Order: sequence, then structure tokens, then C-alpha cells
Amino acid sequence: GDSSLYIILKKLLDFILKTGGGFQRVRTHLYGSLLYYLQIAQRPDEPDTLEAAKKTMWERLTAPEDVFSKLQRENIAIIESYGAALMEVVCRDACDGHEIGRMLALALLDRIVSVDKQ
Amino acid sequence: FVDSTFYLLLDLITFFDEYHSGHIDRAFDIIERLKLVPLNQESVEERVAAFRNFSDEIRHNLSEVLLATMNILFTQFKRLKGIEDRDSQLRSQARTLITFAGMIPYRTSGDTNARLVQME
Repeated sequence: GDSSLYIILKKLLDFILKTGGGFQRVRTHLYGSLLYYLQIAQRPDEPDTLEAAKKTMWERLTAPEDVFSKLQRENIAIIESYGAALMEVVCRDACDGHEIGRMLALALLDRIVSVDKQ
Repeated sequence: FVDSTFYLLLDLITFFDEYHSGHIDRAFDIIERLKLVPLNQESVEERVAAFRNFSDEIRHNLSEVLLATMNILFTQFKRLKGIEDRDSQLRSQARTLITFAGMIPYRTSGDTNARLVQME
């Protein structure tokens, strides 16, 4: 389980919101770690998987598995808080500096994006 | 197999009905009948060996089985007022249960707040 990874994910969000780090270089690292974490959590699965899980829950006929959905929910809560704060930081940042760090931050924004889509 | 888990779930449910709504004594009797939780001696560990084996449906339910036990066990064993009073049992039961809980906390949600109910 990438539970241990979860803690790093939290630290990353913390640093970003704080926007400490004179270096965007630092923030690029934070963005990269977050990107992998978001991607890692949902191994490529598509709506079919979600539908199957819901049915199984169907209702807990017996013992269901709803592990991946639960993991996504926890990620999304953490992310929310930290989120408003950090969204501000991530976008402004965007522009400038780092045309570089950019490659990293835009990718982070897009992954995040699916999840927390909605 | 399918039916067996079914009955177990029903038994656990009847335990719920009677848990609260009083009937402390009855709850212990039924829980023991389940043969899930070590009432006897330090056989708590055998309860470990038979734990991982447990079906997914039950493996999940144990958390409440414990703490239900330490509750009734607590309330029933409210220190009495002023003769045969074997407090010792319904005490040993908590002990075995705690060793049990101690062994599988990691494979449990993460509420060994059995401890709060355990003491007073």
C-alpha cells in the first residue's frame, strides 16, 4: 500500500501552500512528487472499474471491497484544505518562474484534475 | 461456506439487538457462542492464527465484536456494593480479549480505544 507515500503527499502540500522555498526549483520538486502520487493512486482504470466496485458494494451483499474509492476520498479531502491555499500559490507561480518549473506544475495541475474533478 | 458466513452475520446482529436495550449478560453468552473471540485462556493467539484465515466479510466485523465485549464486560462488572461473587471471570475475558486486540491492531481500523472502556 502506498500509505507511506501518503504522508509525503501531505508534506508536499504543506510546503507548497507555505510557498517557502526561494527556489521554484524546490516547488518543482514538490510538484513532481505530487504528480506521481496522484497518478500512482489510480492505476489506469476507467469507468468500468468504478461501476464494478459500486455494484459489489450492492449492496454489501457480503464483504465488499471499496478500497480504491476510499483512498481517493482521503486524498481529495487533504488536498481540499490545503487547496484553496495552494491553488493560489500554484497558479501565480505558474506563470512565471518558472517556464521551467512549468513543465512540472502544469502536469501536476492536470493530474490532480482528474480527481478532484469534480 | 456462503451460508455459514450468513448465519454468523445474523448471530452478530442478534447480539446487536440485545446489546444495549440492556441484557448485558445475554450479550456475552452470544458473543462467546460465535467462537470468534477467545473467552478461555491465553488461546488469544490461536485466535490470531485463526484470523487471517477469516473470510473477508467477518475479518472486517471483528472491530465491533471487540469493544462490545469490553463494555458489557465493563458495565456488568460494575464494582458491586456490599456470598459468591466471581468477578475474576468476566475479567479474565477482558484480559484475553485485550491480548487479542493487542496482537491485531494493525490489521484493524485503528481504535484500540478499548483501553478507554477497559479502565476507569
